[PDB]
Amino acid sequence: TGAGTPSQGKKNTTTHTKCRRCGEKSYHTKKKVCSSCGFGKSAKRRDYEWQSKAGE
Amino acid sequence: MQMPRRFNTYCPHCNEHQEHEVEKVRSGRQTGMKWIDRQRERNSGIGNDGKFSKVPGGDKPTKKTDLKYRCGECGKAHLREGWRAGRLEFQE
Amino acid sequence: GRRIQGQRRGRGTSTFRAPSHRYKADLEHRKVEDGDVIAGTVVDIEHDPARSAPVAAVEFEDGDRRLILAPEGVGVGDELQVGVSAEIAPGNTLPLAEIPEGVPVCNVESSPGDGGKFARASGVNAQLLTHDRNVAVVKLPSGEMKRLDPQCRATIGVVAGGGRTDKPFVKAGNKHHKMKARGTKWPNVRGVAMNAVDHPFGGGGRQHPGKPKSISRNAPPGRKVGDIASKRTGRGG
Amino acid sequence: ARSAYSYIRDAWENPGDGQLAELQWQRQQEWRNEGAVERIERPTRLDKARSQGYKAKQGVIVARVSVRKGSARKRRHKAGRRSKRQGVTRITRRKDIQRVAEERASRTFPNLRVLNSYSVGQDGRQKWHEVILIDPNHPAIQNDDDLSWICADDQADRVFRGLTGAGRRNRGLSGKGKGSEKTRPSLRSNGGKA
RNA sequence: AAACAUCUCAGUAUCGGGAGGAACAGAAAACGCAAUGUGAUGUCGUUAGUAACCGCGAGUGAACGCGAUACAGCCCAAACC
RNA sequence: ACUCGUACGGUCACUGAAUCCUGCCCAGUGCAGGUAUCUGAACACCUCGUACAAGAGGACGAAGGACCUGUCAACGGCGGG
RNA sequence: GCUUUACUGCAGGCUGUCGCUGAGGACUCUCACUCCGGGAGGAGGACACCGAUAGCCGGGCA
Ligand SMILES: [Cl-]
Ligand SMILES: [Cl-]
Ligand SMILES: [Cl-]
Ligand SMILES: [Cl-]
Ligand SMILES: [K+]
Ligand SMILES: [Mg+2]
Ligand SMILES: [Mg+2]
Ligand SMILES: [Mg+2]
Ligand SMILES: [Mg+2]
Ligand SMILES: [Mg+2]
Ligand SMILES: [Mg+2]
Ligand SMILES: [Mg+2]
Ligand SMILES: [Mg+2]
Ligand SMILES: [Mg+2]
Ligand SMILES: [Mg+2]
Ligand SMILES: [Mg+2]
Ligand SMILES: [Mg+2]
Ligand SMILES: [Mg+2]
Ligand SMILES: [Mg+2]
Ligand SMILES: [Mg+2]
Ligand SMILES: [Mg+2]
Ligand SMILES: [Mg+2]
Ligand code: NA
Ligand code: NA
Ligand code: NA
Ligand code: NA
Ligand code: NA
Ligand code: NA
Ligand code: NA
Ligand code: NA
Ligand code: NA
Ligand code: NA
Ligand code: NA
Repeated sequence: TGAGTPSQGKKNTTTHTKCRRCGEKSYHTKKKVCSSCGFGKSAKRRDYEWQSKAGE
Repeated sequence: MQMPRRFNTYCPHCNEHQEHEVEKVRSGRQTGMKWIDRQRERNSGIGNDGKFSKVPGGDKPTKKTDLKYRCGECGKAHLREGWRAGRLEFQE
Repeated sequence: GRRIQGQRRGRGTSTFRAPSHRYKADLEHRKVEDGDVIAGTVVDIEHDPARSAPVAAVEFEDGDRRLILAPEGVGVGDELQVGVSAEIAPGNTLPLAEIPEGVPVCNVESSPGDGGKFARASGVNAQLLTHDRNVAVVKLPSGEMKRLDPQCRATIGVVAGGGRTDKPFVKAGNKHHKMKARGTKWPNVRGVAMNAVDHPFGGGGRQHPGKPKSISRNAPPGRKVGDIASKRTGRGG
Repeated sequence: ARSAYSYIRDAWENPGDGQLAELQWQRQQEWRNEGAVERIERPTRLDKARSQGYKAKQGVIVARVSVRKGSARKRRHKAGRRSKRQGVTRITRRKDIQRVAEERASRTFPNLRVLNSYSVGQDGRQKWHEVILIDPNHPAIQNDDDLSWICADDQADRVFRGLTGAGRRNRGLSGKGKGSEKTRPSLRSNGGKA
């Protein structure tokens, strides 16, 4: 079976959903964690310095 | 080559020709307190130690002469330029 | 290189774990205050999924219902006893001190009250040899002379299910089913059949180990493979 | 004349001799069964406590904290590293155990602020220190002319910023002269070179 | 560093923890133009690419002092009560 | 983790059903065991040195090694004349 | 990426020494410490563990 088009058809699983905290569709309903704001993992909001150029 | 243990030659200290005695320079012992000894201790740490991680070099097929010229009267020695010699043996 | 299979094991991931949730009981000797008045009746004989051998269901006078490491020759209705003054017959448990020498024993304790550790698999049994006030020599199934505290409780008889190893699995399917009930990854790929990256014996244009198979005890995990600290190898000599 | 305190001080100059020795041998046994952070009604070293700012008053708290002995509990590299940076065994942390103890205590009492701390010994595998914390919100302290300073906002989380005594010392701030070129007014402003 | 291991990139990038409107530092167990001298601390200018470091290679790199800015000096522990 | 496991176990490897079989080699390499003697770091100890220290030497000597033995269903070998 | 008796190092294993650590070159003990036992209590015990350092092995890894 090809890993391309033929492997795309089984994709009817819901994972990332609207986040109760940040409003982004990144709340992984199976992990119960937001990939965007860290809701469910951190009391603090997810943020990293690499999200922008080092001198900015 | 054969070399006379004693013979007449110029003495740079006395400033006049006199009987000298030839001796092969014996290696003096190290104190282990010179600046280089400390740098070894200081600069050596985790991982490679730079210059201190180097091992001894090779050898030349034949070594130069490492002599000591001892003046007979004043007793003060003096050094000279050595010269490539397979073996050096003294006569008397 | 990549971590070898023996290293993956350590992580205790699903594939390497035993199906504990399917295991029946942690067969351990009972804790009697003293006296030895404790006794019970064999209510049933079950199959132990963890040892591929029978385990006896017993019901004690004090209401307690617990499974047990059943030696051979035990059936429903039989009365088993546990304690210092217990009778000297199969299925009963009492310290090696109160046990007559020359009598085969199983499920022997290492430290008195630990519930039994030695000789617990199909057909095996220890052998109480020497008595004393301090020591009670017991010959374990491996043939080793184990000096033990006379207070160490043990059960009379040979572990049930003897002779299991006599018949061959014959086919892969039978091994499959057994392996599926243990903490073991199976089948087994030979190191010499892998790539250099995967195992110290991997690589080459043909199959053979690189270096000699006997490895020093001091070898680090990732390298300790093949014949571990072998005192010798082969059959001859 | 000598104070009674002077005896606790003199006693602790040699924790391995005399009565103090037998006392530690006993105490440590109970201490090893206690938790990481343990609040205690009275300081084991009164002279030291009072000397460090302690007062038998409302809002003043003490707690014994234990930290493991030794170098850094460091994980080896999982990617390319030059030999200089491949170490694990000989790497030590830049904060001293006392400082780690102060932090563990301060975190246990979120509302309190670390006043100071002192050593109370160590066995083969751990060291104990008693930390003195203060309730900056209690009026008993808010009105204390000797301690009210800790009630200021700018003293918030003082231990985490190294503003503690062991902090300032560990930050190489002891000497005002030679040797403190890279430490004062702060390690960070000096490019992190000590 | 015309390779490269100490060195360098750099205590940089990134990571953990936390304060304020600013932080930190701060009233000498200082300095050491050695003095019959200076006098808490930051910072700016300079001292200086100097001293010091370094396969003494490539590179790295202060301080005292001086001129300015702004200036501020105090509280415990103990003794005795 | 293996393990609700205990040598009829389970780990680590090689070979790859049954049947007939599986010779010779322990010198090198590996592993393991032993070892009079030799070699073998640091602390402590002794000597010299230094009003102290650096440092130099000595005595004792672990694992390891030399040396000896075991082992090829260990790695491997099985020729010239 | 991979290999090794390439160079240099890093984990890890073994080993000596120091600390925890106590009473009376070989030995006894109990009180720390460890484990078994629900507990009474038993086993072990100044060793082991842990922290530190030294020598050896060390393509497992950089
Ligand atoms: Cl010569
Ligand atoms: Cl099997
Ligand atoms: Cl704080
Ligand atoms: Cl001046
Ligand atoms: K580099
Ligand atoms: Mg793909
Ligand atoms: Mg080094
Ligand atoms: Mg069990
Ligand atoms: Mg089989
Ligand atoms: Mg499975
Ligand atoms: Mg296979
Ligand atoms: Mg292949
Ligand atoms: Mg490999
Ligand atoms: Mg083959
Ligand atoms: Mg083969
Ligand atoms: Mg600043
Ligand atoms: Mg380059
Ligand atoms: Mg160059
Ligand atoms: Mg630099
Ligand atoms: Mg200066
Ligand atoms: Mg336990
Ligand atoms: Mg490599
Ligand atoms: Na240094
Ligand atoms: Na191979
Ligand atoms: Na706090
Ligand atoms: Na520094
Ligand atoms: Na270049
Ligand atoms: Na290159
Ligand atoms: Na350098
Ligand atoms: Na001047
Ligand atoms: Na051989
Ligand atoms: Na051999
Ligand atoms: Na590649």
